[PDB]
Amino acid sequence: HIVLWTGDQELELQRLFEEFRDSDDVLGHIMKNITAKRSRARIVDKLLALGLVAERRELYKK
Repeated sequence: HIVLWTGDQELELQRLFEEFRDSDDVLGHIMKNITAKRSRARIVDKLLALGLVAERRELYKK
């Protein structure tokens, strides 16, 4: 794996998150669509660090 994000990798993460956030497996759809190898837990932490979600439970809303 890698653990840092280039500017373009961050923008890609955001586009995929925006698309898949209402699915039942947002992280799975993100991971299927990025080329870099990354762990699920690190991607979750990056979504939090960017403020795309404010806390973990927002990744799976009712």
